[PDB]
Amino acid sequence: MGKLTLLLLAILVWLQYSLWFGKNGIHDYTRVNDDVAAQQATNAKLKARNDQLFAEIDDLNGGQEALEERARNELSMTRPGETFYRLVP
Amino acid sequence: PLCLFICIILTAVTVVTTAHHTRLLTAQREQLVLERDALDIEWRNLILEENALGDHSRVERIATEKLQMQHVDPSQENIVV
Amino acid sequence: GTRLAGILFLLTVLTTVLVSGWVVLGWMEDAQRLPLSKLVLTGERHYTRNDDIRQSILALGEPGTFMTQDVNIIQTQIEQRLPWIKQVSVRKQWPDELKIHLVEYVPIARWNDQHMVDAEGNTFSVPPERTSKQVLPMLYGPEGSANEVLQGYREMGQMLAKDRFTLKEAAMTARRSWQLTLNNDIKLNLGRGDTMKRLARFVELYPVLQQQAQTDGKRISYVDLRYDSGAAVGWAPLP
Repeated sequence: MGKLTLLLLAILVWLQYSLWFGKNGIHDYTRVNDDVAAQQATNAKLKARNDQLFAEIDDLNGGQEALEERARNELSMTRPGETFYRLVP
Repeated sequence: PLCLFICIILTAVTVVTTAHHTRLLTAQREQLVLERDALDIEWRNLILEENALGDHSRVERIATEKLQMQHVDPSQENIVV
Repeated sequence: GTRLAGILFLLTVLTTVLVSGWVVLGWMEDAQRLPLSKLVLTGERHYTRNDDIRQSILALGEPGTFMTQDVNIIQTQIEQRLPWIKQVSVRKQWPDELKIHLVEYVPIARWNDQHMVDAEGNTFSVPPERTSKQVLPMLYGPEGSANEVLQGYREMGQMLAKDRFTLKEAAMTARRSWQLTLNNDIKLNLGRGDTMKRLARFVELYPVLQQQAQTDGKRISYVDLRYDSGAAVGWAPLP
């Protein structure tokens, strides 16, 4: 009820204080975990963007379909026998 | 009483648990900034490899080998919205 | 007289719960050491046959008995043996009865003509004998893109179905180029560009196409829309 119960309490609260506000503590966990969360989320979009361009490059050499889309979308070239139509507003 | 001595060891093993996962997360966050930097360098190099392959003088050279022909205005049907 | 009969009454009520407890304790030892052989399948089952669950359980070996058979090992074996099981939960009870709850995958389309996709993008496989009765759109794409192609199908389909078109197949490349297959084998060769804007161009240009198609007596083979405000049309003869 005395210092046998008060000294055991002042150490627990210094332990609770060092748990929340402390090196590698709870607040350090929450802050770092939020960073790791947003990082891999952003890196996921970046890797998706790079893998898509890698596929375009992998098809521009040793492949024709990605080259043929550029041959039509950017140079308006059509294959022989294809009736070309055009839309105007 | 000494029942708080139980609560001390409970919070002690809580601290070492948090300090381990945080130390494990900071090592992962440092790995992600290296991955982001490695992704951008790969992204920049890929764009430069696209300009070389997506060159119109190169595209027209291989598309004509694919038996294609430039857009001919007479053989062009027009439709109005 | 009272305590004399009370003690005798005490022993009688005592003796009768002992021997009766000796009976029910024997009624359980001869029951808790029998391999359970009653199973009940709760849940709406459309692909799982009753023999499917049976042969997949006894594939582990001897059935075991109560208090010696693990739940997490049975529900796991079901998930690998039957790839069309979304949720499984096996339960036991004091007698020889095995409650097994099943939740199946509802296919919305086919995935690379081998597996299938549900409405939430989950991928799964089913033997072809049990789904040949279903007409399903055939989706293609890279390995992990199961849900991404499904978003494209529901968006491009509702635009085509709005003008009474049936999107039979929808394929996406790893570079995110699109090839659509409609009814009667007409191919829409979209590209990495504005697929939503190029598809709306086709439903507006279509009535002009079939006119010259029947004028020259030709069937539409493909329609390449890898342009801007334009489209190249291929032709083919009819049988």
